[PDB]
Amino acid sequence: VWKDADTTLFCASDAKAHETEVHNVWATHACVPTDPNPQEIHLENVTENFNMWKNNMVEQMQEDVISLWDQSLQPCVKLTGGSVIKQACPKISFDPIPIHYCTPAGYVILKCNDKNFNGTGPCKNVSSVQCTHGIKPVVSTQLLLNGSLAEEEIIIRTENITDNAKTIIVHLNKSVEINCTRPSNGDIRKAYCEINGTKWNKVLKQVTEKLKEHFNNKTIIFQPPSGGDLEITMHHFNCRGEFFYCNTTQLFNNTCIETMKGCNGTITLPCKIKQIINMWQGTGQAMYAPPIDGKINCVSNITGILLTRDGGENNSTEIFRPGGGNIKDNWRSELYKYKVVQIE
Amino acid sequence: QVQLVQSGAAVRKPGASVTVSCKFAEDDAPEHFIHFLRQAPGQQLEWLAWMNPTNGAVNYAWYLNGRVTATRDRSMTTAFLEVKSLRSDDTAVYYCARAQKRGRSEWAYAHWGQGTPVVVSSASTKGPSVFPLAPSSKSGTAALGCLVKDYFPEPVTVSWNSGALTSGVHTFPAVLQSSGLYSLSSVVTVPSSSLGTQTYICNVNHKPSNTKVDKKVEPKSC
Amino acid sequence: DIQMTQSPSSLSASLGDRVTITCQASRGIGKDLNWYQQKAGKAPKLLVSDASTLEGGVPSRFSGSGFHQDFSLTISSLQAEDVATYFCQQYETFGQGTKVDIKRTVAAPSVFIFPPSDEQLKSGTASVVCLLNNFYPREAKVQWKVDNALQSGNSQESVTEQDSKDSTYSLSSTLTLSKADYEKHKVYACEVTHQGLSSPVTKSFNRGE
Ligand SMILES: *[C@@H]1O[C@H](CO)[C@@H](O)[C@H](O)[C@H]1NC(C)=O
Ligand SMILES: *[C@@H]1O[C@H](CO)[C@@H](O)[C@H](O)[C@H]1NC(C)=O
Ligand SMILES: *[C@@H]1O[C@H](CO)[C@@H](O)[C@H](O)[C@H]1NC(C)=O
Ligand SMILES: *[C@@H]1O[C@H](CO)[C@@H](O)[C@H](O)[C@H]1NC(C)=O
Ligand SMILES: *[C@@H]1O[C@H](CO)[C@@H](O)[C@H](O)[C@H]1NC(C)=O
Ligand SMILES: *[C@@H]1O[C@H](CO)[C@@H](O)[C@H](O)[C@H]1NC(C)=O
Ligand SMILES: *[C@@H]1O[C@H](CO)[C@@H](O)[C@H](O)[C@H]1NC(C)=O
Ligand SMILES: *[C@@H]1O[C@H](CO)[C@@H](O)[C@H](O)[C@H]1NC(C)=O
Ligand SMILES: *[C@@H]1O[C@H](CO)[C@@H](O)[C@H](O)[C@H]1NC(C)=O
Ligand SMILES: [Cl-]
Ligand SMILES: [Cl-]
Ligand SMILES: [Cl-]
Ligand code: NA
Ligand code: NA
Ligand code: NA
Ligand code: NA
Repeated sequence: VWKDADTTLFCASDAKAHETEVHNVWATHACVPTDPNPQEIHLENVTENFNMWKNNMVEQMQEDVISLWDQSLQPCVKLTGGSVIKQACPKISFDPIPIHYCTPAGYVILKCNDKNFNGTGPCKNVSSVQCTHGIKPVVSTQLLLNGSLAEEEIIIRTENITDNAKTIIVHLNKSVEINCTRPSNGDIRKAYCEINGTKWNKVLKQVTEKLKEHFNNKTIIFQPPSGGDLEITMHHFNCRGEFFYCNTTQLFNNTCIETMKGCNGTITLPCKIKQIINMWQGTGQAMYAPPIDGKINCVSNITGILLTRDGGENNSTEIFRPGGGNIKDNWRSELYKYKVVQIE
Repeated sequence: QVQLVQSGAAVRKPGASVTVSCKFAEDDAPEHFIHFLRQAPGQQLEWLAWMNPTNGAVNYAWYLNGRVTATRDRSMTTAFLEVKSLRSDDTAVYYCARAQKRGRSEWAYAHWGQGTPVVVSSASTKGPSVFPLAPSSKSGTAALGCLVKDYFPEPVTVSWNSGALTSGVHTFPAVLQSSGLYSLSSVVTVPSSSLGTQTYICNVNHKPSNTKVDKKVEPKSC
Repeated sequence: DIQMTQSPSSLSASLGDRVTITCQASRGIGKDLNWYQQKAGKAPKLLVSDASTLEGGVPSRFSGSGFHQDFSLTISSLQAEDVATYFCQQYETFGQGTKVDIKRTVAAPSVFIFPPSDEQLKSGTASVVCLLNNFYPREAKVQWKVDNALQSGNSQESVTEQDSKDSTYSLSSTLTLSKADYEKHKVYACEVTHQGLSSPVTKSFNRGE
């Protein structure tokens, strides 16, 4: 027997203590080595309630990533409400590694194993583990990258699907590659992301089919973001230490969801590498040096989408726009099937 | 439960635009969104939009057709609601609202701005004509007043005897005339015996047109 | 796609009496319903969040409850300060609202008629005003007769809020005519129908006397 509880978790990883890459450096002093022989125990005839939207594991991962970024990223200038801080800004080595979250003595992590678990409610196939799977702390907007996939069908997660102020997380059951490139020696800031259009459109069509299930059978329409900082109106992410902003207008394209010529084939998103950014920690503006020379390339798996639904009474259609900005939702997309309980 | 501070009343021609501002914090850590609503004369509250001050994310009621834009200043202390291509039925009191910080629902509006009247009309600024409503020569208590006619925009303030006479005074809500101009009446009941001895003056003040009137209201002589 | 059906749209009660307004959701909404109070001329005030939770700094007499599809807001003993409009909120959807005011002994209106000023006649227009003073309940009917001919379409009226002390309403009705049309008739009268009036009262005047 056990009871729901919060406690201080610790992280474990396979970080290399000799690496200079910044995630490895953080995890080397902040986490312990991974457990060589992890044990999972399935609990028979146990039914338990999970709630991904109120799960303190998320706040704890958030604290860790914030502190990882605070000590790893080296902007030439930070501007915070009035104070200007100038410093050296050498280029860094940057590539996320998986982090595991682990309970101390007296506590265990319960894990939901129902294939189509949506994040809240009863789980019938429960097991207990000492540590989560390895989660890459990938910071991105609009598209969730390098995450885990849903086991069976595409899943829609929300605290309240009818609350337009609540983010919606779409969990894909098949990854779509996005291949981003700032080519070697035009403008050095200009880059592009390539996506298999044939594959992306099929997946988006399946997402609409699933979204329809939650709103009667209304027409489902995608539109570009209505406004906001570039970090959220564009697909934003860091590759090799550079800050990429990619225009996703072509990705959320409704005609391609019949056979109009040119839906299939490669989709090329225009991107920019920005030196001046708003910090996702939320501490103001930062400025970095121009990009490193040569080919800058990031091939990632799209494993989820963040959506916001338009408000206002509408009986005909529902409109969804790519969203994000609250980086905690990124962690929720991976921690949704875990909860900490205290052993009695 | 502090009040938020909105900008002042605005008047606009159809087709123009207006920007309402809403100060919601001092310039001295999860943040609830700033919401904007409006309420038309004798109508139910209508939700327009929310705006996340951390990154400027927004959500607009679909039927506003992109005529509405919400932003915030760099310090994230003030939100702005811009409404373009105004029509007369945009005429309303506009509010900003916000959930209390410790609450976990975006929609329980604990904090409200004082409201910003927005009037959309093709009418031009005009001060009122002020006519007497004479005490009838038909004698306990008699009634008299001032008709404040044909002004735009609202509001007008009305005193009696330079604000000295407050008891028995009823100043009625203005009414919009088909001409596009407003009118209101202010009345006072007083002892009839007083009519012969007491001077009654209604002081009307129409700031927008910089118009002031002290109308003496007397019994009409035959 | 949800619909909030509030009721009643209006109600009266005596000081200290009990009042209950209810909301009906077309679908199950759990406890995601807030209640608001709005006084004339002022911004709304949150009273109850998440259906049951009484907001801080709100009198104990205010109470909300319900779940799923049925909700209500209740005021233990109605006070004078509680005269306002009340409505429920489900995200961006609002109930139709419920006006509540103090109930009192029926009071007949004190009726007056005012002819147009000589000043305004020069302006080309003639306004005739009919005052109904200090009555209850608010429901009254004002009828303009020009030479014993019922008028409709050329009249507007305005009503005060319920006076805090006597709990009565006052109403003002204005008949607007051109100067030329006004000088084409003799008798100008307003007929008032109210519950406190055994028989409809008519005040009037003859133009030029
Ligand atoms: C329960 O979940 C596990 C995955 O952890 C799976 O291997 C097993 O077959 C499932 N079956 C049940 C209902 O126990
Ligand atoms: C997830 O499942 C629970 C229980 O079946 C349900 O109450 C909740 O609304 C679901 N969430 C969504 C939006 O699918
Ligand atoms: C993913 O989910 C959809 C249903 O939402 C299903 O039709 C599709 O076959 C699934 N894909 C795979 C490869 O399992
Ligand atoms: C990514 O795109 C670049 C430029 O087109 C290409 O050279 C490279 O082969 C691509 N990588 C993969 C794995 O497709
Ligand atoms: C694009 O994706 C589809 C799968 O949906 C695949 O059949 C096709 O070969 C892909 N194009 C490539 C790999 O160039
Ligand atoms: C993305 O590209 C489209 C097409 O050019 C453009 O209209 C839109 O403004 C761009 N989005 C942003 C945020 O710049
Ligand atoms: C969406 O697809 C259609 C059909 O190929 C195309 O005509 C249109 O330009 C696309 N829209 C965008 C902005 O990518
Ligand atoms: C995703 O993972 C791949 C494979 O390790 C990596 O090369 C890529 O840079 C990652 N993308 C991001 C945005 O971290
Ligand atoms: C929001 O979610 C709760 C459970 O957390 C649920 O009971 C309620 O029905 C939802 N509210 C709605 C649909 O308005
Ligand atoms: Cl830049
Ligand atoms: Cl929040
Ligand atoms: Cl929020
Ligand atoms: Na770099
Ligand atoms: Na876009
Ligand atoms: Na920001
Ligand atoms: Na919208």
